[PDB]
Amino acid sequence: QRVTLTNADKVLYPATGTTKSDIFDYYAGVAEVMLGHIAGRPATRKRWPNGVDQPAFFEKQLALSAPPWLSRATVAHRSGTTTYPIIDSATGLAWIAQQAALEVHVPQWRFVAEPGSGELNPGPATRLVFDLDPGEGVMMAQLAEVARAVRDLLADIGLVTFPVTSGSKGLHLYTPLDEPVSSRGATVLAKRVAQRLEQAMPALVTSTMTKSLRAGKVFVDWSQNSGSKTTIAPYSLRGRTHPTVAAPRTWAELDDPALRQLSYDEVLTRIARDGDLLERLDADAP
Amino acid sequence: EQRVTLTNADKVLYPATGTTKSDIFDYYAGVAEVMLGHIAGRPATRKRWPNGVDQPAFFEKQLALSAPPWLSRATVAHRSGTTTYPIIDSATGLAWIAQQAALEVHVPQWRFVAEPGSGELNPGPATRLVFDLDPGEGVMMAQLAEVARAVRDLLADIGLVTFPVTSGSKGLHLYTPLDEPVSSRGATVLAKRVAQRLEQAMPALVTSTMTKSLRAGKVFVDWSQNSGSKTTIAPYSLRGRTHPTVAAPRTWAELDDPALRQLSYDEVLTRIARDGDLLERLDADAP
DNA sequence: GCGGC
DNA sequence: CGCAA
Ligand SMILES: O=c1ccn([C@@H]2O[C@H](COP(=O)(O)OP(=O)(O)OP(=O)(O)O)[C@@H](O)[C@H]2O)c(=O)[nH]1
Ligand SMILES: O=c1ccn([C@@H]2O[C@H](COP(=O)(O)OP(=O)(O)OP(=O)(O)O)[C@@H](O)[C@H]2O)c(=O)[nH]1
Ligand SMILES: [Mn+2]
Ligand SMILES: [Mn+2]
Ligand SMILES: [Mn+2]
Ligand SMILES: [Mn+2]
Repeated sequence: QRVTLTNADKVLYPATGTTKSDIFDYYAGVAEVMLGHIAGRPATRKRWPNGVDQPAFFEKQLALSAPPWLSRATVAHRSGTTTYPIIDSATGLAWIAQQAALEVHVPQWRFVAEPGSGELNPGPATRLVFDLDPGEGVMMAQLAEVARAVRDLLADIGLVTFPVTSGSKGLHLYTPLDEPVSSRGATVLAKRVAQRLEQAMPALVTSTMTKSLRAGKVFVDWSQNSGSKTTIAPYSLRGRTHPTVAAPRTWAELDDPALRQLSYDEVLTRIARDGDLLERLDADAP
Repeated sequence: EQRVTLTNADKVLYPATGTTKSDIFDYYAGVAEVMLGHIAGRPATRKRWPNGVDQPAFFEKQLALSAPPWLSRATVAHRSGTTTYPIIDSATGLAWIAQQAALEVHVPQWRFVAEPGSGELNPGPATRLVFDLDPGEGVMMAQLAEVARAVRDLLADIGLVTFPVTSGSKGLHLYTPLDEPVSSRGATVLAKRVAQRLEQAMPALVTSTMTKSLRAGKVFVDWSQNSGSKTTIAPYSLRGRTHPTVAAPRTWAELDDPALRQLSYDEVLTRIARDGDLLERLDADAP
């Protein structure tokens, strides 16, 4: 399981001058905290081999040139069959870094070993994700107002909620399901939460997806629980002009009106101090 | 009903001549009927220039996961690892080669064969010898031909026919069909001996020995191209040089020309019309 | 040139 | 970024 880094000093984030070597070291540092939330899960990559300025691509299928030691499982979808890599070692993330795969994306479900035979099919969703996407001119004080409303709705079913800023524009809320439930079921539940909130605070929340997002409201993206969709993984970098991170936050932080996204270097600092704030999210692991 | 969509039609791949992807596509469409027989049943190695002859290139042997399911494919087992190659055997296969910016197509001297009992394909014997003539420092294309002629006779003196093909590069290729096919090992044995009998017959102009440098004033007869693991630029293939030259089959009379030169895709097209396939007898069979 | 349902 | 030996 050697991974040779190449183009160490190649700048991928021109704005901040972030070389592949930083990124390699970043993913080396976040490894212990990150791995648990992507283990057992099919890794979708979004790659910027030529920096965040040159075009990028999504990649699901594991290339034929990908190192044999990587874990892999197949998903069967209407037309075609996709074999994804499963990242579950620090070396796996090393590969991800070398690959210039800034972003790692996962669904909310894990592969499970077939009782009799052995090899893996997609299993039930282990967690819900609430994908909060702010509208035009949507105040931060209010984005959290909503996140808190979601938390209080879920705790009224004995479910805990963890906020993670996306590294992008909005906010993600994860909820562990002690007893896993199929993605359709996950979708059903998320959808009911969204709709119950939309009703409880009409002026700030919408459950309905719109081709151009709605001004002044927060859109609760419940269909992110569809077993066929992925959400940016916790502790992943983003391919934005600045190397921000999908970063877990404490609830206390959400009370900050001047709340903002975090950079890879800052997250690193926090981990040292904090540990994995999402520790109880995926307390079982491949 | 295998389709190939051309993308980036007007994208110039040879800046010097302004030859766009669409020219190349059309070329391969045009050379298809004559080219296909010499590469059918053979593992296609591609050398690709997706950004013109000025941007870097790569060899590709393995058939990518992303390539169209309708391509033919067989597998070769080697040292460590296994390689599934594409087999080009229809104009559409060539279409794919063009869309792929795979200027060059390289093949070995052998074909896959259907397994007598089971069906699927393992490497078979070599169907033809190839003599790869590599001229040295200050070697006049004239004397390069005398050597080519000397090879023809040594071979005719065993009832074997010889077809010349200019590589589209610097030197010259000779193919000989083997009526009865023979393992590449044996093909190498045969070629090595022709080369050596030649080296002796004309000491001043030929060498059989591979030098790291290329020896001035002499023509090196590359016999080891008959090795089963090696490939030679396929006849009718484009080259990825500053100019869009081609591995062109030439008639013997042409080799007598001292001002004998390489040919461009356009010329090969006008030749093929008037000529048919000069190599028609080289591979009389296969898809 | 291609890499996502 | 990787694509042959
Ligand atoms: O075009 C898309 C859009 C979305 N997605 C998947 O859906 C997830 C959520 O899609 P979002 O559009 O909400 O983006 P985001 O949450 O990552 O960041 P912000 O909205 O805060 O700006 C993304 O993280 C990605 O995994 C795609 O794969 N492709
Ligand atoms: O580095 C190499 C060299 C050669 N080869 C393969 O073996 C053959 C060796 O052939 P040559 O190296 O002699 O080049 P050529 O005959 O194509 O062109 P000239 O000599 O006329 O300039 C080539 O046609 C190619 O298929 C490689 O695959 N890689
Ligand atoms: Mn979002
Ligand atoms: Mn969304
Ligand atoms: Mn040569
Ligand atoms: Mn040679």
